[PDB]
Amino acid sequence: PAVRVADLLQHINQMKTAEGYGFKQEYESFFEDRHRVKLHPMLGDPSADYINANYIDGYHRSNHFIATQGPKPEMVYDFWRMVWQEHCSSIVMITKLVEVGRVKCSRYWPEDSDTYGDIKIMLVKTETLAEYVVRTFALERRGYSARHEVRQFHFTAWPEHGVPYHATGLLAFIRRVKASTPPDAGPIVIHCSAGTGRTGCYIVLDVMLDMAECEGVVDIYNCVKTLCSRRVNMIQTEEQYIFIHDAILEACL
Ligand SMILES: [Cl-]
Ligand SMILES: [Cl-]
Repeated sequence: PAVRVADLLQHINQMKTAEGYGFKQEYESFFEDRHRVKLHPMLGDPSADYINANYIDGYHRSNHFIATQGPKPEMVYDFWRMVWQEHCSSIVMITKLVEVGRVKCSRYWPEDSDTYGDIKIMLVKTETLAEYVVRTFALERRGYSARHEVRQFHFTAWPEHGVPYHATGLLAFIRRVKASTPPDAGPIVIHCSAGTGRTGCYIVLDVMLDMAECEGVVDIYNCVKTLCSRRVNMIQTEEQYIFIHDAILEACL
């Protein structure tokens, strides 16, 4: 059952009583391909695999996100080919390339320009802020007459160990991506690193922010439950589950 925005602080405090039992029980309850993004296969190896990406519904439209991993080098062409096919104009990346000295994602975009398969990609602008970067790319594809423009919103401030201490920076980032992504747009391609749960947190916040604005209620439990069925994009810790509540609370002031 959904929680009225007016009752959300009460709800959170009740879920925190008895040493946080309510959050623990609800998070653990989540634990015990139709929505795959289709790409036409290309002349190559008949045995070649295809990029794994899944559609996720948003509050206002179906297939609002494509959730995927940061592409391995052998999947970088299929990644940009999917961006092209889907007319994606916003990518969300929620990891540094390197965190605590460990490679979390390989750079899949040019510093200047490069060609991947039949797609030429040029970096046309970088906007660097304290907690995120906006990179603007132009794509050209052999046989096609016009550029396709893509913005990558790269959040750099997520702690390696846990959730952000305050939600304020992430909420500003989400607000920026929403304001930059037309209703005209294709799906938002979103990735982090394998098994961090950050993509799932972002998606739930994106959807619940819209639901709070439009209905004055939030239904985080059923949103996350739906997210289990759709992908390996699953909230990885009880702390993340609580943080989703703390972040929506802040956005509702
Ligand atoms: Cl294609
Ligand atoms: Cl980085």
